[PDB]
Amino acid sequence: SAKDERAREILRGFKLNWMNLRDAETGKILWQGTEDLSVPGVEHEARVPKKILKCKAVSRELNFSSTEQMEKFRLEQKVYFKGQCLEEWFFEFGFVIPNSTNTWQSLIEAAPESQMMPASVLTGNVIIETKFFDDDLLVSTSRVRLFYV
Ligand code: NI
Repeated sequence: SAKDERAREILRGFKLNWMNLRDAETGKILWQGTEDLSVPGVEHEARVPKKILKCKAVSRELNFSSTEQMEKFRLEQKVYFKGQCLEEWFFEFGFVIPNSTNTWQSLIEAAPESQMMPASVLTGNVIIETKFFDDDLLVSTSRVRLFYV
């Protein structure tokens, strides 16, 4: 076999079960998703309350299942607005026990420049690109268009 086939094994056995965003200031739920937004090769949509834009810090929980072991599960997220990369995020989970279900908690501190951009301009015009890696092995690329309601 090969690295390309190993990545497909991990991808085949991977699932995002649920995700939520909390206002880190209060711990109150902003947003809750149950769609597997890790599914690649298509565009997804997420409808998020516009109040998220005025949060200095959001607490994300991603709950995921992996049939395959991963040595160093990490994410690279790029926020695109009108073709322009506004923000770059790097998150690391680390070691994933095979046949495990895990909650990955991340504090996400938005650029202050992003906090004052109007919801009416961002809505429908923002793509989050997520690259799922095992160390340097790219497992999948997923795309979610954001609406701020
Ligand atoms: Ni081989």
